[PDB]
Amino acid sequence: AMENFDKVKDIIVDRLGVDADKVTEDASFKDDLGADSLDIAELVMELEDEFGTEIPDEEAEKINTVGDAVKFINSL
Amino acid sequence: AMENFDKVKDIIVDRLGVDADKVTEDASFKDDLGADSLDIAELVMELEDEFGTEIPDEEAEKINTVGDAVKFIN
Amino acid sequence: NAMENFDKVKDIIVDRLGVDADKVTEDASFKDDLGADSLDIAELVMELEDEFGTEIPDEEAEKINTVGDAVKFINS
Amino acid sequence: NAMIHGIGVDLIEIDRIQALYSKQPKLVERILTKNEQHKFNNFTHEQRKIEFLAGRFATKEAFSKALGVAFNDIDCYNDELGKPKIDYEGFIVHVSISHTEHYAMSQVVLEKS
Amino acid sequence: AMIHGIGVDLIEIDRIQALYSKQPKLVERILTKNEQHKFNNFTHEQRKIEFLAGRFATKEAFSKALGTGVAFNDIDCYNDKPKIDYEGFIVHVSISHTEHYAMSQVVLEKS
Amino acid sequence: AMIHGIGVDLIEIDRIQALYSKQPKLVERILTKNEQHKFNNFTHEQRKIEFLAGRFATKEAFSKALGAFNDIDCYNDELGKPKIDYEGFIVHVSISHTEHYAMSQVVLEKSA
Repeated sequence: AMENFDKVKDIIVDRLGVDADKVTEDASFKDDLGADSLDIAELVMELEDEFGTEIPDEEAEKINTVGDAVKFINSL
Repeated sequence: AMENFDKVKDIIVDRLGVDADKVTEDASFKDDLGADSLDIAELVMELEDEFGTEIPDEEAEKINTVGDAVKFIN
Repeated sequence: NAMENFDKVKDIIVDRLGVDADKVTEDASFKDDLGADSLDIAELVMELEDEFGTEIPDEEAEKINTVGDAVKFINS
Repeated sequence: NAMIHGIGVDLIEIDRIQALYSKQPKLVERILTKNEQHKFNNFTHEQRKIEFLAGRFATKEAFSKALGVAFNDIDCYNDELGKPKIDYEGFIVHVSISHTEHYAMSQVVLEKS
Repeated sequence: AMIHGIGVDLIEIDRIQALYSKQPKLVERILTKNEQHKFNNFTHEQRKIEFLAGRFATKEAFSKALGTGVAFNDIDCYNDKPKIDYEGFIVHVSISHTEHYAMSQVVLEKS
Repeated sequence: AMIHGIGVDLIEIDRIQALYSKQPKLVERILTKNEQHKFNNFTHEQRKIEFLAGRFATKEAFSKALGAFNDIDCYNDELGKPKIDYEGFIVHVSISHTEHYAMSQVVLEKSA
């Protein structure tokens, strides 16, 4: 699951512009990464492109941390 | 020694608005903390106050990392 | 004590809040003449507390609409 | 006989650079030389990483105006005294870059011979 | 070469205003006594801050032009037109202000 | 010294836009008949404001290099490089625009 983690991290660092050292699995988007709902929408959409998966808001609203986003990938 | 480091970190954190996690001895102000000469100028003047001291630009410009500033006060 | 307290309140307003020296008169209105708001008023009050080593509850800060109000409280 | 060939200046919005970088990482390889790419990769603070890139872009854009071939062939480095610089046979290129939180700028002046 | 180096600096005036407001001794740290006469004579606060930000941009541009290695309060920029005196070079200067930014450029020519 | 002076100018495009909107005359006061043609030829209003702003800055920068707007003509050569002809000097110019700011840089070299 290290693969999916790094892929999620990549998106957060070079596409959302967040420092890599802040991206840990327990990091909160709104509290730690300064990423709002629009940014999470961008993350989620980018994850649909990188895995050919569809993520409805029902599951996108359940992601408040890095581990949440990761966890979800590993479920596919 | 490692006691002044905390007083230096507080200023960087509380005054300059830099996250605590980023403040390490080897962190570079311009490469790692997004701190320009003005910010450094502030740190320096803030230190002068908290340590009844003086810090000329000559010794101020020498500051590149957080450790330089502490190893200075020591 | 007389005009000294005014001087000290003027200095703060000028050097800290950035308002011109010539605009600072006893009758001056913070919100209507100096462009100061609750936040600037808060600033002013905090500097005065350090200045005179005292406490200025928020209850009293909201009473001062003019520079003369600030000076008076300090007189007390 | 003028001493200077031409002067150039460029002002650019950091956020516009960050935006393009984020949708097309390919911007790095297109704008920076391999030497510059290494230094760019040495940084860990994204803000600094984007400033650097914005600064180079500006410099090379201003260099083109001063000159009157290709961005990734033009190496901007720091000289003995720590001043940005470019090499180009026939001239001594002097460069200076300055950043703020939203803007990066650079000036270029080409003396000749 | 005939030109030693060039420099340019761009600073946000509001950052100067913030720092000056919290730290008054910033003036004696950045400005020389000669420059302090001009500063102390302005009665319009935005002008004082504008001038302070400009001299700072100048001092920064000058340091970049020279190539690091020069204390701020040992670099007297004076008018005539802005200029500086530093043995060995002929220092050319220009300044510009907007409501939020101040910039200066320095060109050091070899004697 | 080989250089007479250098000049630089930064100005907000929204301020030029504002003045031009309230006073079309601004143009005849800042641009030369030559520059007026160029300004009038652009069909994109944004581009006109950039041009005006760029020219105003140049004239301020040029003026600082020395020490009348309409008498300082800044034209573009075959390459589209900005120039200024001023007997007694060799003038080098360069302009740059952004969405909100315009800037010009001028350096005057003694010719004799």
